[PDB]
Amino acid sequence: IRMEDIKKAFPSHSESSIRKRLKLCADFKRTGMDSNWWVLKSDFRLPTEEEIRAMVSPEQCCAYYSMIAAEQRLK
DNA sequence: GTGCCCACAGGTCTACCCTCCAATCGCCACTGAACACAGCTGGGAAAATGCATGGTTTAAATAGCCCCAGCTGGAGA
Repeated sequence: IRMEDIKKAFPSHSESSIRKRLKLCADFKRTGMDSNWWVLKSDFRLPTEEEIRAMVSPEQCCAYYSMIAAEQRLK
């Protein structure tokens, strides 16, 4: 993957925060091939679709959106 | 060898838990009040005792009256 795809999706995320999830599972290849890409580690098993669905629920996303909208209105 | 990133450590702030203090309620102990029972006093009722005007016998000074009772004369056998 590329880092600025994630920086386009989450632009409020700073340094450490946005790349602490790239710290694990990914490694910054910059030499020869795959240069300036974050390749997936060969020992890392990418989680299946049901595990990724079990990570975050849509209702948690709605609760987070309610929190940040109320944060804006109060601010 | 200078900008810039990630990781680890430290500090601060928030949350939860435990401890202490205060307040309230309940129970027990003591005090006060009320009710009930007993005793003493006072009043009323009943019973018992102390009554009073009649009588009484003792004459006698009288006198009318009245039953009876002798009793003696008269009559009959």
